[PDB]
Amino acid sequence: SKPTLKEVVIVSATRTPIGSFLGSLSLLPATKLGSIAIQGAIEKAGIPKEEVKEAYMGNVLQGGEGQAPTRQAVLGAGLPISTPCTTINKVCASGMKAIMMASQSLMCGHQDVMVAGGMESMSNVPYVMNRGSTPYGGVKLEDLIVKDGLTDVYNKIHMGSCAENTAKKLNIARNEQDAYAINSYTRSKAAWEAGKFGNEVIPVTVTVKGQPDVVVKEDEEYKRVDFSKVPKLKTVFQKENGTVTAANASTLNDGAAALVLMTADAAKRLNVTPLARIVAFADAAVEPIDFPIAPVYAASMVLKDVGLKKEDIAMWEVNEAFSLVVLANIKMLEIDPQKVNINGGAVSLGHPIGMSGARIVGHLTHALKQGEYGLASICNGGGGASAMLIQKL
Amino acid sequence: SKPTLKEVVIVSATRTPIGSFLGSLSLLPATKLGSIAIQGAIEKAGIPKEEVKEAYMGNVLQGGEGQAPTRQAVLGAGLPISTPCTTINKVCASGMKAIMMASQSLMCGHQDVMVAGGMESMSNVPYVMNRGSTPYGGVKLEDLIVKDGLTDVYNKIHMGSCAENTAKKLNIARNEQDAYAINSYTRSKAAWEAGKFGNEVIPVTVTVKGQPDVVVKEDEEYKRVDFSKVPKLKTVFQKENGTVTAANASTLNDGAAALVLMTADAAKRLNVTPLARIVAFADAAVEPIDFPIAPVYAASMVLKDVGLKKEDIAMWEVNEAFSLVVLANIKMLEIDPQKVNINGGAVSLGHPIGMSGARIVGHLTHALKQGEYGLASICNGGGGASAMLIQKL
Amino acid sequence: PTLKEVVIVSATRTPIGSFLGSLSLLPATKLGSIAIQGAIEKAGIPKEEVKEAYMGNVLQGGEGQAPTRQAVLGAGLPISTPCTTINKVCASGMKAIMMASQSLMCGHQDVMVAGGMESMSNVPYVMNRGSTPYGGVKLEDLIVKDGLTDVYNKIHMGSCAENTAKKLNIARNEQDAYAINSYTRSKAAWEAGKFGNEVIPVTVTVKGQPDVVVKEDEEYKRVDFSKVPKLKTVFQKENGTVTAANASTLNDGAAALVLMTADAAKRLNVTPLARIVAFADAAVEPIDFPIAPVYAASMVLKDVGLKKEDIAMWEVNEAFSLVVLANIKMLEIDPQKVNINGGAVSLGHPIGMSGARIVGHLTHALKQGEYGLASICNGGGGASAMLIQKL
Amino acid sequence: PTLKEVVIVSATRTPIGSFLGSLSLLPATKLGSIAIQGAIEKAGIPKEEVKEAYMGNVLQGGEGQAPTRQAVLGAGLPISTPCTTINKVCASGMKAIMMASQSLMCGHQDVMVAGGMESMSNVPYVMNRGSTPYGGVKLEDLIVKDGLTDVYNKIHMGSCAENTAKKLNIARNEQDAYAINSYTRSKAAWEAGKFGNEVIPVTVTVKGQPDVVVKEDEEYKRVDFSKVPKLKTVFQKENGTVTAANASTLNDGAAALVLMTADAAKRLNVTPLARIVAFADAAVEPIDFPIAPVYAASMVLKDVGLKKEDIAMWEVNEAFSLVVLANIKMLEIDPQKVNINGGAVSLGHPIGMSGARIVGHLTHALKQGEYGLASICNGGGGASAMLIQKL
Ligand SMILES: CC(C)(COP(=O)(O)OP(=O)(O)OC[C@H]1O[C@@H](n2cnc3c(N)ncnc32)[C@H](O)[C@@H]1OP(=O)(O)O)[C@@H](O)C(=O)NCCC(=O)NCCS
Ligand SMILES: CC(C)(COP(=O)(O)OP(=O)(O)OC[C@H]1O[C@@H](n2cnc3c(N)ncnc32)[C@H](O)[C@@H]1OP(=O)(O)O)[C@@H](O)C(=O)NCCC(=O)NCCS
Ligand SMILES: CC(C)(COP(=O)(O)OP(=O)(O)OC[C@H]1O[C@@H](n2cnc3c(N)ncnc32)[C@H](O)[C@@H]1OP(=O)(O)O)[C@@H](O)C(=O)NCCC(=O)NCCS
Ligand SMILES: CC(C)(COP(=O)(O)OP(=O)(O)OC[C@H]1O[C@@H](n2cnc3c(N)ncnc32)[C@H](O)[C@@H]1OP(=O)(O)O)[C@@H](O)C(=O)NCCC(=O)NCCS
Ligand SMILES: [Cl-]
Ligand SMILES: [Cl-]
Ligand SMILES: [Cl-]
Ligand SMILES: [Cl-]
Ligand SMILES: [K+]
Ligand SMILES: [K+]
Ligand SMILES: [K+]
Ligand SMILES: [K+]
Repeated sequence: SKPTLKEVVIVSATRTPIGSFLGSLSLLPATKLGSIAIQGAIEKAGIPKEEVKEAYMGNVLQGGEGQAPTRQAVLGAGLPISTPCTTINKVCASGMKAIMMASQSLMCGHQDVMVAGGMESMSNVPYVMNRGSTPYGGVKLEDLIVKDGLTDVYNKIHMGSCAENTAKKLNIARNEQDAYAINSYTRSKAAWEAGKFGNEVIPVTVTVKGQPDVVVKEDEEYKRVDFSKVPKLKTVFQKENGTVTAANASTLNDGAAALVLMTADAAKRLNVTPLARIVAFADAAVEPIDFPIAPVYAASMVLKDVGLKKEDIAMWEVNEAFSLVVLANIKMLEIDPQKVNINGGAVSLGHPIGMSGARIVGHLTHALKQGEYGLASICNGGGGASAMLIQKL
Repeated sequence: SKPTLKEVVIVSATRTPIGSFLGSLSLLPATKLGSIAIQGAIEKAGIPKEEVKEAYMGNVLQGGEGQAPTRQAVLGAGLPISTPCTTINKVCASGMKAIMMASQSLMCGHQDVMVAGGMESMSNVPYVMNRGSTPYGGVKLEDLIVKDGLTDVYNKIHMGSCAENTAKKLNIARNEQDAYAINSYTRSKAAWEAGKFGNEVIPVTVTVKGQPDVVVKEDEEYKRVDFSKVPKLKTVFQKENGTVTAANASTLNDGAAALVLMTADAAKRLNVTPLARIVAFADAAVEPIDFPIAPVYAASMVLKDVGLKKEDIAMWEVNEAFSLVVLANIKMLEIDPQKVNINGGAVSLGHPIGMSGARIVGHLTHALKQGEYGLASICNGGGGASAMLIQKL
Repeated sequence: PTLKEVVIVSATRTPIGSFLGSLSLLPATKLGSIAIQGAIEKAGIPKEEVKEAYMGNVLQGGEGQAPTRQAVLGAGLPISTPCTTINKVCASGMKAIMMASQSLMCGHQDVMVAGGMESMSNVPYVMNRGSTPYGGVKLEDLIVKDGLTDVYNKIHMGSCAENTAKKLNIARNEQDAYAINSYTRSKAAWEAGKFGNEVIPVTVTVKGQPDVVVKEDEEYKRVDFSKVPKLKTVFQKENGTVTAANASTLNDGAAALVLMTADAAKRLNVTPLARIVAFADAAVEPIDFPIAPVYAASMVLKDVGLKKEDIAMWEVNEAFSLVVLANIKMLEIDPQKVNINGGAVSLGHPIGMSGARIVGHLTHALKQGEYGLASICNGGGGASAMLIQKL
Repeated sequence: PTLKEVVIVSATRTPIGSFLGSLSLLPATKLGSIAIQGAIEKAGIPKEEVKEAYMGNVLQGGEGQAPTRQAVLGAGLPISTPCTTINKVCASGMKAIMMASQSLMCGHQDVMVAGGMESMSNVPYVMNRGSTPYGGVKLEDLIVKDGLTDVYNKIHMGSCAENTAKKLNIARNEQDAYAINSYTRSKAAWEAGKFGNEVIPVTVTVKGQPDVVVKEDEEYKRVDFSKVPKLKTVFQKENGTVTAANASTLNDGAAALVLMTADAAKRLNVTPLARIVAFADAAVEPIDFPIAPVYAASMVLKDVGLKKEDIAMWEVNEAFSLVVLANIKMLEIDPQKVNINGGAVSLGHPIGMSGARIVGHLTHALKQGEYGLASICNGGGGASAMLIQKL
């Protein structure tokens, strides 16, 4: 009737700090950030590097990164030349989809240990020029962040304008979004001060010929705020009756996250103690413009599949693509906002698009208390979302 | 214990013709070719579009294609907005890896029907300019085909130069390579004129305003050859004792392929006759320069895994990245040349890189006789290969 | 010293090539070399006699260092020859001749070459120095940016023409009739062999290809009279007058004159073609450049006490059909004496070359004793004019 | 008519800014307007008296149509003022003065402005028109392609300087000593207030930021004498001599002079600063440009019948320290009379401007009755020189 599958466990979840656009980590390619997160995750797992059998990494903006970004990140982390690698693109959901797909390989018994995560260096995303002849009168070379990353293909508008569309329908006003945003910055600061990212974040040292070293040991974005200015900001994506601003939207960022995943049997063989069990996951899709609400349906799928209720979830991570998205999800699901993005999120910590889906699973892994269920969901351009249920061990 | 998995069958396999670089299909983006193949596959399968639950497309050079290439391809094929999509990058192995990952989802019982394949428009791959301050003395605009597609990161040389290195190691000379190349063109012409791609390839109508419609109904590349010229050509990747020429290497091309995959149970439910069973698959990786021999190890893994012998394979599809690669594989596996790439391959038909791993699997599906085993393998930049074993139903 | 008299000893040019057309493979400086060599040959003097060279050239971006020096050295003139490149927009080729004449008048040199050169086919695009702006980078076309856009008004030259069409009531049908007349006159002149002494052929050499000899202007054949009244108004969509047919085109070409003092011409026993009588620049409100040649022409006439009736042949550069009509309207001159063998609307307009071409054409076409007046407008509101008398 | 006497009535310049430095937000034409307006104000004449303007400007790409016209109209001069932009590479700013003097000598104008302008900070990159080559392309830097690369040898100006250093045995240490000397002289002259009638300040305004007043040259402070002997030889790896310290730098600036006939100065009740006595251009093999100024200077001296000893001060443009040393050696002049208040190695070298700056500096620094001689080399193998006498 129903397939009998291997049990999948998370043994470590590690990330770089998230750097701001053109900021602290901007000199480092996405693949280098990948290598740093992958090397960190293997160290934290306490396993040999040779034990990693295969690697999948989310990475949305691959233009100009060179051949096989995941291979670059893996070989860059000192893993064996024998390690197969695949780079995954589900827009903002990439980092999560990588984990899901790796989980599926493990469930099939096709590998026993894998690394999965995401990486993005938005600072280093290039501009493009069409192949062919230059038209008389000039041409604008397009920005790949905008063209590939942030523009809905079908509506020919920015992700922000799609968010405005949801704001309208669900009556989610500027003040509520601004309040959510301030709250995210508040929670991010609290968490960092309380040392809530001790085992999760590893520092990166930026070495430049001549000048002194810079050690980046925390997320850069959450300190770039002025609470007084927040309600004074102009709406960036919609002038007429807008709600979304630079403050209450996610930002553009650099970072990478990696998880060591293995079967239950593998963890025993290697004598390592798992952090959490990956229970179920799902993808959902809606009209491209309606992506902010796709996480609702994805989350519900996962709950229905396992036969749990929203109340059974101790901790939710709903990616803060826009403050609007989180509020849209809180509204439709009817869940306790005190249980949502408790230690901050993409609005204040930043959103390296290919890594965020991995980061939020990594964070549940650490923050959950033994036995608790954690649910992470993440929307994506095109009308998609991914969700994942884990249980702490 | 080994998991108990669902059985996966191929119900249809369809592709566009392969267009030459800046040739017959150069006006169509990769995603549009994707839509044509996906629509083709579904119609050929004789199922409602709504039965397709999820889609994975291989696509190596995603820059400038717009957000979520697979979503574009899927929605462009008129599939429901409810259909989740993911774009896969394992370089030249992408089209096969997409099928593999879709198979793992089916095996897990996570979906019952999926579309998997590959797409590439090398004609439309753009040039790139780095973000940042313009360096004194000049700004480089790099060709993404060269930078992301064809250049080994680690050795900093063309794929063709890596091939030369294997030609050296295994003493595969210019004459043998040229002979293989002529053989490939010969087989392609024969197969095309015999009507052998009658159920595999669907024609493409190119429409230009004011111009007469062009119907591309067959592969463009195989007619672009002069056998007398073959031995005369210069070895374009190496000065001292070269072997690889434009004639005996694959070309740059445009095309897409798509397969409808389902569980044995779903095929029964939908009352469709499955074409083949997907038995096993594997990824192998070696030293980046040695990618030409990676398919040897991947095929060997698959054979060892299923407990089959090389002699048990009725038809081999070893992707013709370079004539060199096929010869190296024949050499190491000690297989019958007459059973390899029987109706031509990438040297004569062209190599839209994200598509080819899907095409060759689709070709075995149509070409195998009832009960026969077919093995498809494909190398990728970085030092990898994927391989798949199917059995005709 | 007293001021020296200046004579034109030779005047030569390449054919004019269409945009991305027959001469598009040759850089402007190479066209310049061809013209300069040809003029020296026609003058019948040793190259060593040429003391200094000035060339008009408007769009110098990407041509490499010192375009006039490249033209001169490329024509095999002595390394001792000083060179200067001149930019008065479309007036450049005439202003080079004027400034050369002044040097000769001062006794500072006795023999010079002056002319102009342009390869609009090879003018590049530009990217600004600095940081790439988020959201995209603009690559501007230097033809449009440096060549054809008025700085002050932020409009195309073609829109300045429309402005004059309004103020002087010069209609679309009138501009179209002028353009058709220009194409007619160019074809008639070419058929009659009127350019046999003025134009020298250019051989275009490509590796692995057979040589192509370009012996005549390309542009004047690119016309369909039936289509002329049907064309869209490209610079002003609504109630416009200027079109692709009735405007000058973008083109490649070079022209060069050998100039000497009367004393040097005698010393070298060459037969001068014409004497330079007077020249002048005028400038007006930037948008009103179409009428600047009227003032420039008036200045030269007044300078030497001649009346408009004393001019046998007028060359009023055909930047637009509108410009010539405006000049005829304001000066009230006989249209049958204006641009008699065609002009820039039909022959094309390599912008730095045209002001030299039209002086050179008068030098060949005028009959002994006749006066010719050449005038040419330029972006920014300028014009230059020159009066010569055929010897 | 006989040749008219030419006088310099004012000479003014912006400070020179470093590459991407204090004046980098201003286009060349705006620096031009500032210098022109300053020169006219200092002259004390109605601006309407200025009849025509020539400005040197080497790297014109992307500056928009008719750079000199933009500078002149931006300075508030009348729309009736004709304008021409001059390109003789680094000699441009001097050649503009020479050409304007020739017009005045002919009596073709009685008052002109002449000078030079350059914003190397704003010089763009270029992409060729046409289809993009498979495998990509490098967009060239116009400073490098048009400004600093010799066409014929396909090497940097700096490598041409190396050739002369080798031929004349002018060593690394001698070049460094000259460069330190220039920096020392520049600082001392700035500290003594020697530029108070020459340089006018520039206020740089950014909406949202406070005003920055640029009141002195930026470059001469960017030096560390202890480092000078440690620098790499950036144009030549083996046996090199030229470095960043002992070569001129890339810079932004403009200079403008008001020139009149002696009659016009009398008419307008103006007391001129200096008389323009003579000028000349010389040219040699392109690679040998460093020595062209020797020949240009010798021409002027021989023309007027002066000997080197009759010259009170020499301004030999400091394109490289090597150039000045080659000139001092070949001419056998007293080094204490050469570039007395610094030069391009330490003040910087906005290439279209420097030839005018050095003439303006002599006009201010010479004492009554003294002769000053300015000379300047240019890419392609040229030089210009000019002799003035202080009144
Ligand atoms: C919104 C976006 C375009 C940034 O806008 P921006 O205008 O270039 O951002 P800026 O840094 O110029 O900020 C604009 C203003 O907001 C202010 N601001 C920004 N963040 C702030 C904060 N946290 N608190 C207070 N003020 C803030 C700035 O000070 C600035 O004020 P100013 O106009 O007086 O100078 C970009 O971050 C974006 O597109 N984000 C969404 C990313 C996305 O869509 N991801 C995928 C999800 S589907
Ligand atoms: C080989 C490659 C660099 C193109 O080289 P190219 O020299 O620009 O190819 P061209 O079309 O200019 O062909 C060169 C010559 O070969 C000839 N030629 C090419 N294919 C031929 C054939 N099949 N039969 C006869 N002659 C042929 C052409 O006529 C041409 O001759 P010419 O010099 O008289 O014009 C490019 O196609 C490539 O990189 N291929 C490999 C792709 C790859 O690496 N894929 C991934 C695998 S890991
Ligand atoms: C006018 C200009 C913008 C060209 O415009 P364009 O629309 O790209 O010109 P095209 O070549 O595409 O011609 C457009 C149409 O006119 C037609 N056409 C052009 N010249 C024609 C002629 N002489 N007779 C008949 N038809 C003609 C073309 O066939 C084309 O027809 P189509 O739309 O059915 O295909 C350009 O030549 C220009 O800027 N000229 C002015 C140059 C200038 O200002 N110089 C300085 C003077 S101050
Ligand atoms: C020389 C040139 C290429 C600049 O070279 P650069 O290497 O990019 O110059 P930089 O500013 O990076 O200086 C390099 C080094 O020299 C040092 N330096 C430069 N000028 C110095 C000075 N005056 N004193 C001490 N040190 C100095 C810098 O500190 C730097 O040292 P670092 O490597 O420890 O940081 C450029 O200025 C040039 O082309 N000049 C010639 C212009 C020209 O040819 N004009 C026309 C004449 S015909
Ligand atoms: Cl999706
Ligand atoms: Cl791999
Ligand atoms: Cl010169
Ligand atoms: Cl003017
Ligand atoms: K924010
Ligand atoms: K081939
Ligand atoms: K025309
Ligand atoms: K210096």
